[PDB]
Amino acid sequence: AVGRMKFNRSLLREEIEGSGILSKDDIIDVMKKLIDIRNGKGEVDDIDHLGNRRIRSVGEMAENQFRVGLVRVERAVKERLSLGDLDTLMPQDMINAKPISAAVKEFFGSSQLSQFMDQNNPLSEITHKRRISALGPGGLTRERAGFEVRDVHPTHYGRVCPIETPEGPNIGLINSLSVYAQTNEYGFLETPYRKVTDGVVTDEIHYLSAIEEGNYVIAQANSNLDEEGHFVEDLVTCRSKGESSLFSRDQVDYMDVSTQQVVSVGASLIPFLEHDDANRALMGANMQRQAVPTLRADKPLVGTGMERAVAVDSGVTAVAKRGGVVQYVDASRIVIKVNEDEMYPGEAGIDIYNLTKYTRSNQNTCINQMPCVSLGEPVERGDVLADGPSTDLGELALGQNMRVAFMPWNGYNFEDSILVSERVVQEDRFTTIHIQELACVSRDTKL
Amino acid sequence: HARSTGSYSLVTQQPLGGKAQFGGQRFGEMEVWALEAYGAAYTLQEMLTVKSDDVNGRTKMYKNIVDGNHQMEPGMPESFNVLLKEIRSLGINIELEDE
Amino acid sequence: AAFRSVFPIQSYSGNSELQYVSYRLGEPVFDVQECQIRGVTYSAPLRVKLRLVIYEREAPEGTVKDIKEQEVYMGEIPLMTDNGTFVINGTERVIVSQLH
Amino acid sequence: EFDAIKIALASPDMIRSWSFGEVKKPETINYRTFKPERDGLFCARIFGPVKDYECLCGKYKRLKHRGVICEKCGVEVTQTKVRRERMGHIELASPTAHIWFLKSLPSRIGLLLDMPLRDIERVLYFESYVVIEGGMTNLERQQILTEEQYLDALEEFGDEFDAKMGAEAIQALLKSMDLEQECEQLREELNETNSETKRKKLTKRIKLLEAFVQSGNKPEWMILTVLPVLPPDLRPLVPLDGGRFATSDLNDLYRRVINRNNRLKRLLDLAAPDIIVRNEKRMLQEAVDALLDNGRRGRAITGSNKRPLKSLADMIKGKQGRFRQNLLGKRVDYSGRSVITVGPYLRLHQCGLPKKMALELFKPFIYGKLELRGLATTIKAAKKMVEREEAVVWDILDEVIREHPVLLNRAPTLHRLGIQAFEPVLIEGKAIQLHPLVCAAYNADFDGDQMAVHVPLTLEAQLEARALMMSTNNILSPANGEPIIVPSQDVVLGLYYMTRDCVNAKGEGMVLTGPKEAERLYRSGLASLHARVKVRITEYEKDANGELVAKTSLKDTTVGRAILWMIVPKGLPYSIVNQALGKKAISKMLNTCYRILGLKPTVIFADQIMYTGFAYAARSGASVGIDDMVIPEKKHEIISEAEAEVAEIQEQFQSGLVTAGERYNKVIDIWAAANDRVSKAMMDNLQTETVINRDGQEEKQVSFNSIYMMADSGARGSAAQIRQLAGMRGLMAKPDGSIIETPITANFREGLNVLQYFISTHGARKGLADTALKTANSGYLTRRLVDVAQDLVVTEDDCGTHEGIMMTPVIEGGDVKEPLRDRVLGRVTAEDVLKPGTADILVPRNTLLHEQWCDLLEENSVDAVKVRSVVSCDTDFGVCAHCYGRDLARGHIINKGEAIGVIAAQSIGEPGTQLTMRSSIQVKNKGSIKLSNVKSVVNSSGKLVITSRNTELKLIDEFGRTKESYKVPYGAVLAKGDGEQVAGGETVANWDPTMPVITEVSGFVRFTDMIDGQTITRQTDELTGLSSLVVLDSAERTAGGKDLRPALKIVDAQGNDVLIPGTDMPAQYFLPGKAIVQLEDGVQISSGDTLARIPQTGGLPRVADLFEARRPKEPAILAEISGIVSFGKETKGKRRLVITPVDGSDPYEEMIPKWRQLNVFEGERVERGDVISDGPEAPHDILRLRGVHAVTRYIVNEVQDVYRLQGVKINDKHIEVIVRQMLRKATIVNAGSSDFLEGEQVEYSRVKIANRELEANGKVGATYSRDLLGITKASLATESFISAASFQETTRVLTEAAVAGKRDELRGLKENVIVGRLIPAGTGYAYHQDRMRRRAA
Amino acid sequence: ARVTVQDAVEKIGNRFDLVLVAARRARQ
DNA sequence: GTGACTACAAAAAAGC
RNA sequence: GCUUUUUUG
DNA sequence: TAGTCAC
Ligand SMILES: [Mg+2]
Ligand SMILES: [Zn+2]
Ligand SMILES: [Zn+2]
Repeated sequence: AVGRMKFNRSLLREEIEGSGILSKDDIIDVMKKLIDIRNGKGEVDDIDHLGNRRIRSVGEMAENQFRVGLVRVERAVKERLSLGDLDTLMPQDMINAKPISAAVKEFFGSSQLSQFMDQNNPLSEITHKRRISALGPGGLTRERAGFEVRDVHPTHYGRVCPIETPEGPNIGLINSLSVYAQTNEYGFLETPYRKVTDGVVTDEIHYLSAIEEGNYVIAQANSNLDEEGHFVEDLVTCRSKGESSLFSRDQVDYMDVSTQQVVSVGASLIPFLEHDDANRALMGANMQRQAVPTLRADKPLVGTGMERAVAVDSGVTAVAKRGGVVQYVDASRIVIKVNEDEMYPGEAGIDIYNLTKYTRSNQNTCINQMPCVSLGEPVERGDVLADGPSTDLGELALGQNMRVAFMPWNGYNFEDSILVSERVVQEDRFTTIHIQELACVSRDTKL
Repeated sequence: HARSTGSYSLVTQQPLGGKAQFGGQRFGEMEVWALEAYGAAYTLQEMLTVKSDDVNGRTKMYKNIVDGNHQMEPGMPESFNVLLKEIRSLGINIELEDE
Repeated sequence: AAFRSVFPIQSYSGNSELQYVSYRLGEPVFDVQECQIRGVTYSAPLRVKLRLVIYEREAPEGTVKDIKEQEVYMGEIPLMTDNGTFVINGTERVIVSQLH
Repeated sequence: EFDAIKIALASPDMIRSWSFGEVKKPETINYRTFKPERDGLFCARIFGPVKDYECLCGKYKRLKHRGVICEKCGVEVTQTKVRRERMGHIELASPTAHIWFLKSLPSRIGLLLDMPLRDIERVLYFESYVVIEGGMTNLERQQILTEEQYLDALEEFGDEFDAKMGAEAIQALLKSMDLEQECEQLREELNETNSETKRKKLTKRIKLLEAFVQSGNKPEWMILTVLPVLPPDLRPLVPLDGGRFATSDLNDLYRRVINRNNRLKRLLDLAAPDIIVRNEKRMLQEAVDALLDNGRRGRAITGSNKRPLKSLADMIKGKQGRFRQNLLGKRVDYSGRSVITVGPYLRLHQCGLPKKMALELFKPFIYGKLELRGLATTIKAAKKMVEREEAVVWDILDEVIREHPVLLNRAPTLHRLGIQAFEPVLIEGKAIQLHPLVCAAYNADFDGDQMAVHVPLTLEAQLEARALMMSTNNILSPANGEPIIVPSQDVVLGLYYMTRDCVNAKGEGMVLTGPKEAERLYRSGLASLHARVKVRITEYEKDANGELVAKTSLKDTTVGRAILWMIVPKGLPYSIVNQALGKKAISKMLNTCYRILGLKPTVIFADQIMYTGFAYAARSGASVGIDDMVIPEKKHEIISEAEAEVAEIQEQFQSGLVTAGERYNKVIDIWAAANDRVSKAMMDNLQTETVINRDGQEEKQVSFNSIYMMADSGARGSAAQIRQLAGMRGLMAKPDGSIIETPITANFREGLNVLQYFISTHGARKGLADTALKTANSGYLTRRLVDVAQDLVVTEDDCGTHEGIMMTPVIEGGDVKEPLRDRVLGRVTAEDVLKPGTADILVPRNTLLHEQWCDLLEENSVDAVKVRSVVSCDTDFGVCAHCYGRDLARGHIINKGEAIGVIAAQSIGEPGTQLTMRSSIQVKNKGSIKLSNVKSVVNSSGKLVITSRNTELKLIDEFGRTKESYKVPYGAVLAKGDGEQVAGGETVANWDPTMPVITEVSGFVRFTDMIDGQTITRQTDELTGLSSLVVLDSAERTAGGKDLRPALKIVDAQGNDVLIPGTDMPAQYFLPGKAIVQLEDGVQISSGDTLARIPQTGGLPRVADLFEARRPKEPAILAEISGIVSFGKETKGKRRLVITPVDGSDPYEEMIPKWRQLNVFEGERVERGDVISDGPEAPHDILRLRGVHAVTRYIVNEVQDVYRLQGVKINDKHIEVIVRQMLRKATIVNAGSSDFLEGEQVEYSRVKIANRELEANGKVGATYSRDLLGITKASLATESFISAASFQETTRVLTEAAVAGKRDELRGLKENVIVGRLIPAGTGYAYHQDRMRRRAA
Repeated sequence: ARVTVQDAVEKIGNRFDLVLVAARRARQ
């Protein structure tokens, strides 16, 4: 039906609904439109535009696999019922679940798209959960991938990250989505904006998809409003169809919500991104991903403000699910005396938190939680009380803070090498811990 | 990752792979080209013969190096002979016409 | 909806019709912690109710009886952890959304 | 042990000689035991002993009966490795056809009989009958037959009727028939033949048979009747658990075929009827087919779980085939891999090593070292003590390291500088420590790339490593000309800071007694590093032959320059370092020393440069700070006006006065202008920032901005980066390639709008995607380049040839962008140099032009010379040294043996990474105008107008030097004359970008020979306001009217068709299509007056297509003949075009398109090799009509121009040598040795003719024509069959090599690699020559 | 110790004969 | 014009 | 062990 | 998938 609606929209139809099958008149209109295009009536489409690109999350993928298993068992059971017992049979024995179970299990556990999670860094795992791939069973091969799909469509602004992108044979195919971008129930990409009536910004938010971006004009967040939308000058920059120009104040009607919805969550932690080249931004984001935790993380001297949100939103850290005050603290478990109003009648228990300790990751790095609170102090519902790996006080922290001097020195920093004092290694500010796993089996042969 | 001598694969009489399970360093062919480009010939001969695929020489050199000798075996590679046999297997008359 | 796509099942000429009725999800057999401890999928069972209706042979659409097999064991389905991920055997994996 | 290989078919008797017995049963094992049968397939009696020095029964035990047979088991009591090679044979009851000649697409059997193979298969499997002259009057020997017809002929003749069956009958036929009368009859037929489709078939057949009769093989032997059996060691049969075996596919097919033989034997043992004889014979036929090649004809595996099995091809063909992977690309021991870092304290011939890698690599040498000293007793004791890290291990290892160089290479070994050698210096850590300077060769940044360490073993390898792969020896560029030890990234800034001049500082104006105490002043901190002091130094000059005379004087300089003079070596003038030294200069510096002092002084000079550069860069200190770079205030203000002006253009577009496209051009141009203005402003601000007063008044000087040193010294960055950092970032283009109209007004230091940032992203993503995708296609290119140029080993010094033409500096229209002096540098002269002084010879011939004669040319104004070229070297499968040139690896001439092809391929392919994938003439210099192809006539204005379309003008220096060169398009008026001394900035020729056609004789224009309206259309256009003449074509005008090729009749005052007097023709000029003439009728037109006016890629693809010589879309057609051109007719398609040569082949025409412009007319006196149309040209015609040397300068021009566009230089020797191998084939014009026209080796034909001429004097031999071939096709058609069998279609090459008796001489390189024998390129080449000279000589 | 063979190159120069003769001398 | 035959690394995992 | 697939540089 | 010679 989404395909049906897209088809009807492409043919300038009037309906939204439709059948799951074609009909003669539809193909007839297809020839008519193609011939008119050949004559020069209308214009060709563009696959790179987001309106023609859709995201299939876990939902419809699992639905597809489950339906395939369903029909696979259904043909057999229907045939057996037709040719078999009539009244002295139970549905349970004739029905089967092993083929469907095996199919969904293999789809979940082994696929070109079922990725393997990275655990080395909370930022790494968050940006891996946000990943979007044009690969896998339904995408396209590297050999047959055109050059244009590597490139950046002018409508990517605000939906997919123009920076976070791996380097190698597959570049521009694995870009992740921006921070504010949220999916639309039809599967398109939608981002927030702010309506403007004449010259005053509507505080209410307004979600906008890719296609409706075409017929509107949208300004930039850096535009300065006096007190209620009064722009600094009535001639301001804007954008209508992938182009920039100076437009009148009444010309524009939408505001972008903020400045961050252009960049990804992974790349929004780089401070002062406004001054370096795009390529260095790419590399910086990648080495941000590939960080490894230290034994005692330290707060970043210069940050971007998303540290709190990225730490709390990812579940690696332990957060106070229910408000109250702390009753007992331990290095391993946390007891929280819930507030009398926070609890609901009947269930009068108090909060328990069994923190994890050093356990193997998917990259042999170490995960633990040192409790970062004390006794007899307030806590709030949905507040951090335990800090996991590479974080502190609910703020992200991946490396350390060094004192640095930009100075050529006897060639030991000839091209890109680094000089390190004995002091940094002596106080152990970078020394990490890794966990290895060894497994031994016991088979039985003839001897 | 470093390797001197140890186990070899069953399928081919060559050292193992990867850092784990006692592997060895890979020698491509771009650098074969480059070694060709120099006057370097003896090193290429020795490496293709005794370092990787030889079994008789592999132990022979190892016994040769321990007693202070580093002299090769000035003869045709053994794999050439069996290779020759294969062409002689079909119907083909092949021989070293000039000795 | 996936059931509704295969909701009506009818014989060839046996006048026996199998239809979906209801579904519910059982509780996970093991919690996540032991799932990575032992190496099993953090899964949940599928329980479904099926109704079989049979008419008199060579007679109009008048059923004889309703065979109700409820809560049918319908395989196992992985449950997403609250963190937003799965575990296949003992290792944590995520499904990246595909763009097509 | 040998130096050549011959391959051919085998005879049954010598096949048995190969064998050592006859095998009877497939019994490879007996149950209840594990002993192969002495009469089975794994016959130890014929394969050899099962256990070392032991017979099958073991009655002889390893001391008393070694090497002798046993009485019980008929096997010699010897070692078991003979079993690895000992082999037998099987005798076939009935002969069978070797199916490869069956299964090859150019089937040898069918080509030999010229009769199809489909019936051959039928008769082979006994489905059709073959006659053997069944009747003397009805049919022939080679007709198929049916049993029903066989019965009919039996009743018909019977007595003379005889017709056997199958492969035995075919072999009887082949043996009965000869090939001599075949060869003479085919020679007679092809001599008098007209058919072309069968001509090629017949030529191939006659060639095959005439080679076969000379080969000596027998066709009957081709139909094998005895089959050899392989030694059992090759087929893996391990006894599995429960008495099972590995079931080698070889054993499956052996058992199958031997069972078929046994069944046929039993069938023939009772005189069985022929009804079952056919069945068993056919089945044995498929059995032998499956064994020899299964899956090709019947696909009858029948020995596996429905899967293909290794019969024979899997051991030859397929990636599992061990040839091209198991001798090309594999693992190796005695090697390690690790990360690299910077060792800025090491001499240039050293490298570091972590201790763990050291001990792991050398522990075999360690055991020998310990046991020789006797400290260890057993091998286990040595292993355990070295594992326990004793005290003696460290110093003994340090002893054994001292002379044992190791090899280092980055992963993508792009060229010969990829792999080097060093002496290890053991250190602590876990990373490889490299010299900084050599790090420029590997292109190995320190971003964490890994390098691999190898180690040679034998004394020969170690000595060769010391002699060749020391970093010292490999200094100059193998690519073109320069040291690869150019001072590296950091040292250059240190040198620049060393040598500056501040207007005033501490310690200025005094004098210093020398460089010795000069640093004393600086070290005490009493004088500035740079000052204005006066010091006296003593140097030497190489003016004395072998002596360095010392001279001294007082020279004004700075303190730092004295510090540098402290370490500069002896024989160099002081003026070379008097200037503010930069990156390019210091590089040149090294070159000078390398051309004066040698090698060791240069290398110690390089090490001193490194040490001083690092020391005084660290001591100096130069960071980058926010206030270090400064933005000009004017910039914003400046671009403000630009912004304003943009709005102005908008209003012109707002008014509708202008369209967007011209508005688009206007805005992009004004933005570019504003960018230029602001960039100039900020350069101006930075360059002269420093204004320091000296003794009162303030006075400016060169700036001391840290960025300004860091860039102006050229260590890093360029003008573009510095412009980006402060000024206008510029305007980027939208991804389709067109430039977006809004430049990014802000710079990096200031803020950025996110949209500006967003816009700039895809510009970077485009380039990054290009760099990502380039690493595959470019590398593969080099592969195609190496296979064609694989061998090309120089073999003899001089063949005495003296060919080549005029190696001259190409002038590129404007200023010439390369001189002669570098172009001929390193090339050896072919002809004697005649100084332009009336036979006052300056350089004798056969002399190397290194520098001295090169230094003798500039003062002699020599501007045109020729040198020997490898294309003009007529040896046999080699190159002459005095025809090759000077190898760039070492300053001396190329030695004997050093491979050239591989070096050339690598040098050509290395810059692929930097190789991206996607009206009038105004003189500018002073000289006298010079015109080539002078065809001009005085116009009505008294000046000169050309009438030759290929006219070309040049400007010559007053010293005889060419300075300019310009094409003169047809019908361009000349505002000057030849030889008139005119300075620059003066136009001399004028024309239009539509083209004019102009008369040659004066008089009226009596417009006859055209039909008004039909031929010429009197288009009275409103714009011109007159009834002009339009000579439309046949399709444009009326076809019936346009059936005479109208020509205007220019007449004199007498109204007559005036002729060029007696010489050529009347004034009739064939007016072409759309010949727009503005005259109406009968207006006087002088000679040379207008008649009409016709209204007329990426680097990597360019290189790749040029090396393939693939034809372009529009081949600019050429007049391959002389004479006077005419015009043909019009056909259903493109217009015919006939020519009228003044002699020779008068009736010549061609199929010429008419839609595209044809700047050719009747009055064109065509000559030998002049282009007809315009545009791209294929190499084929240029080669086949205007000589080989024409292309030689063509491909080199194109590729070197491309690389120069990319700013990369490679010496012209490398690019053209592959041409000498690219141009490796030819066709035969006149017969006498070959048949008529086969394309074969040109060098082979030349050597055949040259020897023939003295032997059979007077014979024409074979006049030929040297054609070209794509490098891919050149690889396919290589003479060496082994090279072909390496990587493609192994089946055929074996077939037509064996039947034709191919004898490979191993003249190549890859063939020597494939068989495992030593390569005869480097020290191997000396080895073989020494082996040949001593042994068998 | 020794690293440069420029003397041999300039007197008996051939990168192969000298290394081969050194090899056969050192084989003893 | 169309058809048979032919050709740079480390790590995670499936299928025998 | 081998074949293949994936992630990372 | 991209390249080759034959019917
Ligand atoms: Mg590195
Ligand atoms: Zn015996
Ligand atoms: Zn020569």
